[PDB]
Amino acid sequence: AKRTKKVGITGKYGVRYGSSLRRQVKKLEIQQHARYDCSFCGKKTVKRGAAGIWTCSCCKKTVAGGAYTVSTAAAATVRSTIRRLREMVEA
Amino acid sequence: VVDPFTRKEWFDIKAPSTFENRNVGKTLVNKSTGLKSASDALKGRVVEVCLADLQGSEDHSFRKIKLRVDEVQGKNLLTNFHGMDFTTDKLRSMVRKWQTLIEANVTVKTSDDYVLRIFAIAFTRKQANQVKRHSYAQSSHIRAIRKVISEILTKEVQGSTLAQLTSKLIPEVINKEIENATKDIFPLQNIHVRKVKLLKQPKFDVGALMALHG
Amino acid sequence: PKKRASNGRNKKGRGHVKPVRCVNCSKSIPKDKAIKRMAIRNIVEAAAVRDLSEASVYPEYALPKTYNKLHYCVSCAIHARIVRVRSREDRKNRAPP
Amino acid sequence: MRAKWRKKRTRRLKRKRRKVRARSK
Amino acid sequence: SINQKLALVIKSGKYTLGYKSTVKSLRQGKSKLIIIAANTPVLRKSELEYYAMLSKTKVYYFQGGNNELGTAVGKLFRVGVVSILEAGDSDILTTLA
Amino acid sequence: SGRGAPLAKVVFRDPYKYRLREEIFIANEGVHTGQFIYAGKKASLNVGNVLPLGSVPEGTIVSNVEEKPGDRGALARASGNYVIIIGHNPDENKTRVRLPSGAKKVISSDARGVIGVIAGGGRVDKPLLKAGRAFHKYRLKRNSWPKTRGVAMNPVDHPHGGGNHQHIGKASTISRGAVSGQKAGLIAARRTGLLRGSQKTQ
Amino acid sequence: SQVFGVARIYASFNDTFVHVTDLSGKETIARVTGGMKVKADRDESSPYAAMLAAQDVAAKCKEVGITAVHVKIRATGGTRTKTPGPGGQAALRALARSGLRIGRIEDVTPVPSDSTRKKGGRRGRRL
RNA sequence: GGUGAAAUUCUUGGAUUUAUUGAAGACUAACUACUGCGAAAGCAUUUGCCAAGGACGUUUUCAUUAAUCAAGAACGAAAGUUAGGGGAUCGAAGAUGAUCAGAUACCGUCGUAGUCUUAACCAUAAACUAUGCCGACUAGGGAUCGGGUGGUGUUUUUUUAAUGACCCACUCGGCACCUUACGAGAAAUCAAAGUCUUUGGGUUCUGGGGGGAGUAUGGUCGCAAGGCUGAAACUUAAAGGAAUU
Ligand SMILES: [Mg+2]
Ligand SMILES: [Mg+2]
Ligand SMILES: [Mg+2]
Ligand SMILES: [Mg+2]
Ligand SMILES: [Mg+2]
Ligand SMILES: [Mg+2]
Ligand SMILES: [Mg+2]
Ligand SMILES: [Mg+2]
Ligand SMILES: [Mg+2]
Ligand SMILES: [Mg+2]
Ligand SMILES: [Mg+2]
Ligand SMILES: [Mg+2]
Ligand SMILES: [Mg+2]
Ligand SMILES: [Mg+2]
Ligand SMILES: [Mg+2]
Ligand SMILES: [Mg+2]
Ligand SMILES: [Mg+2]
Ligand SMILES: [Mg+2]
Ligand SMILES: [Mg+2]
Ligand SMILES: [Mg+2]
Ligand SMILES: [Mg+2]
Ligand SMILES: [Mg+2]
Ligand SMILES: [Mg+2]
Ligand SMILES: [Mg+2]
Ligand SMILES: [Mg+2]
Ligand SMILES: [Mg+2]
Ligand SMILES: [Zn+2]
Ligand SMILES: [Zn+2]
Repeated sequence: AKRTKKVGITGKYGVRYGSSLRRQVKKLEIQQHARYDCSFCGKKTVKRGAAGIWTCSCCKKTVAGGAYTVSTAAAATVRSTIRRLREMVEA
Repeated sequence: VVDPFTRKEWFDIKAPSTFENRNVGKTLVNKSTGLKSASDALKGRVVEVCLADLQGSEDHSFRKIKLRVDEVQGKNLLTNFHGMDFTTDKLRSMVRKWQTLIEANVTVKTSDDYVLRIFAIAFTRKQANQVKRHSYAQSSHIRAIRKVISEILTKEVQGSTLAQLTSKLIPEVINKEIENATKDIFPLQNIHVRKVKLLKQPKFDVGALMALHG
Repeated sequence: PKKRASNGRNKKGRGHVKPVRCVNCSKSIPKDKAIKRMAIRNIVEAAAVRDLSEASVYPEYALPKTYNKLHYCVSCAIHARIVRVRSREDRKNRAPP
Repeated sequence: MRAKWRKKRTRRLKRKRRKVRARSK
Repeated sequence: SINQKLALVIKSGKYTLGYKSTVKSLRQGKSKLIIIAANTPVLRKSELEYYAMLSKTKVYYFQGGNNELGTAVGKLFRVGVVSILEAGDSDILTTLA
Repeated sequence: SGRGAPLAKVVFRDPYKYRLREEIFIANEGVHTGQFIYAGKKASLNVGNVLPLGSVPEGTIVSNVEEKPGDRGALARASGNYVIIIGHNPDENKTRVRLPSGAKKVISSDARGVIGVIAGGGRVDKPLLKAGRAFHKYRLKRNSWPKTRGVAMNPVDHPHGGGNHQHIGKASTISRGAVSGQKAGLIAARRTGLLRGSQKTQ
Repeated sequence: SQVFGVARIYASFNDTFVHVTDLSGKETIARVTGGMKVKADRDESSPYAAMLAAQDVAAKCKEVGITAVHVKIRATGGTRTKTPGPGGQAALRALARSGLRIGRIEDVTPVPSDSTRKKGGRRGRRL
């Protein structure tokens, strides 16, 4: 039974702060509570707490990542750049 | 009341081994004044002379060569290889309507670890009985020819020290090996390497440079 | 009413073709609709040819020309270049000469 | 007047009556 | 493909999924080939690799996580390692693998 | 606490005494528990390792870089920041980098950095939404919140104070040569007003 | 036989540029151009101007030492008319006619794999 | 430097030019055509990967499963909007130099958004062939794209083939042109706009003088701009189309 038409988690804020502020939050809020896939163990159990810190339910591995998401776009490009330049200095 | 003409020194340019003539021309630099003398600041230059002037015959009217200048001694600055191009007009004259163009290229190294990228152009040809006025290829012909051109070009390079690649290009050896493997696919008149650029060279090695000198 | 079966130039079965920028006024114009002329002309001219091979090394040696395409924007192609007008049934004829 | 400029004309004219009517919603 | 043949082995031969059983299968000399998922932690890979050569069993490093290998063996759960006990009409035992 | 970015506790062996020695790094995004970190001139070019800016090709992306060798890390430490190597002068062994502010410094090639970016990035994208969130923020940094505006104070209190309406009264661009009790407003401001046009230094 | 050099005539419209350099390029000599020999700002490119500047050109060209020179003619190019200006055909003439020698000239008009939208908007420079 | 001609501008800061080299983003020149493909928008550098498609070949298979479609839905140029990135180029806005009686423009300088990209919206273009889809029939011609069949056709030589490209005849299915016109039309023209007063193959949609007006109003979608749906009172003898002079 569809409870809200657009606020979603952001319904906690009731009417306050103005629609465009809550939209911006709802986005990062959904980003920051969600269960993510563990690159190490496979299962989808990387949750957050303390922006930047992402740890896995079982196998208990903790990955530094983005403030509200596990891999921030920039970090991911920086990876491939570091890949790129590394392989430049093996051959 | 200066006229640096009364001031500049002169110099004469010498070409490398694998050509006909080595005497190129002259140049102006400066007085070899200590603290920015006429040696270290410049002469790491190039010269664009058509190899038909560097070989002599006119079956070489196109095909410009760049000669980078690397070492200097006693009014005599020997040069090495830096690149090769085509005259604008030649290309402009090969590209005619009613026919397919085909270009391919590859980056590749050598023993003497000069990395480079060679090019390759080729146009279709009409069979000499052909009635239909345009004679295009099949875009799978086109992909195959590039594969073979890319098959053939990768072997010539990394075949020993572009100075031999020099000795490989000057007599147009590559051009026919292309056309030979090609004839099974499409006619392809007007095949040339058409270009090669130089992008990374290894450490100076004053020894090997004087291999083409005397 | 309509006054050209081609509506303009050379496009049936396609829907959209990329434009070109006029060589005189830089107006955009679809390539299928853009009056074109190959510019082939020597470097030297009617008179400088004799003056060329006179004070020159390499006997006459090539005389290589310059080659390029031109793209006109009917507005420009009419102002100077090759149409000027054709009559009703003169319009149809696509013989170059 | 050019058809499209008369389109823009009445576009604005609507946005003003749209606006004016809202003083009273 | 390498999946293509695994998929055959799944449908015509015998196998076992998981870590405890492939070792029971390595100790009994039964495994003809074990397949190790990319993300399987090294220590397990090491131990399987050690158990392998003691059994003189060949090892194929599946380029892929356990989530994918479970798909390749046609299962809806994740699998970290596989043990081919008998290859069916497939040829993985005697191909480039 | 009071930090944008997570830290990374990284234990090494004491080459000179039998003991462990724990260091506190700023976690570079992507590093993880149980990872091996490599710190040294002759170390390899992976996210997490610490390498002297001379030993990395240009285009490299390093964080927590020292301004003089061995000062144990000054530049690019806030959540999401880094510096980019943009060239080397092997003789004099300098290295040119671009800091997060856009300014381009040139420091020793023996200055050390750690390959990657700092974790916790994008934190400032989320609105605070309310005083309390700000409150708890500054509750853990310093007593800098909330801010009364000098323009709502009496003249005893501020260069901007007083008047019968609230108004700054004189140019709020104060000069460098100003003196304590004078510098409030836009100190040394060489331009002012809404920044039209694109930013991002050439 | 002679002593070589490069001419590199850039003859756009509204000016023409003739200047000789070493066959290597890094060292230039004797530049004076077509806007240098008239003062009308509408005759800054006319052949009659590039001529008088070709005369001054070859002067230092021999007063320094070049008895022969190859030319590399060139228009504006890039995203422009791609076509030779009027004061190029005058200049080449009035520099070979100055007792200089000519060998193996070509064109160096920059021509792109088209891009970088031309100036003046999709409707054209309408005048 | 730029232009009809000028001027605003750039120049001890060595401009413009030259040379060697580097960085950024965008674009894909010449080849390019009465050339291909996609439902349309639209699609033009290489290579790898991913699934997709028509035509064709067919003594395979299923056997009426189909045609066209209110509601509903996928996609949908450019611009424009939200949030990041990007921001070379050209460039609404604005500011200028000129021109002008004036000149808020045309021309020149600067140049904000924009132009590119990711996630999301927006759903409109002369989105055009101003021409619905399926089926049948009605008339000649020479080019071409794809597929196929026929060959003591040419060309490649190696030792002759095989190949590949080329030539000739035919046959499907494409994009188009030519010439006629039985026929059609108000004509311009049209192998469909033909096979209609000798008026019926199936089906979807829209129009009913011109203004008023795609306006008012309600409903609905949209962050917005705006999209869809959409009247009337009143006014008016023309408005319009094609061809001739
Ligand atoms: Mg008309
Ligand atoms: Mg068109
Ligand atoms: Mg269209
Ligand atoms: Mg009110
Ligand atoms: Mg306080
Ligand atoms: Mg306050
Ligand atoms: Mg304040
Ligand atoms: Mg007060
Ligand atoms: Mg004061
Ligand atoms: Mg005071
Ligand atoms: Mg006050
Ligand atoms: Mg105030
Ligand atoms: Mg401009
Ligand atoms: Mg006009
Ligand atoms: Mg191209
Ligand atoms: Mg309904
Ligand atoms: Mg911009
Ligand atoms: Mg204005
Ligand atoms: Mg004005
Ligand atoms: Mg205005
Ligand atoms: Mg419409
Ligand atoms: Mg149209
Ligand atoms: Mg039609
Ligand atoms: Mg056949
Ligand atoms: Mg027919
Ligand atoms: Mg609403
Ligand atoms: Zn895990
Ligand atoms: Zn034009």
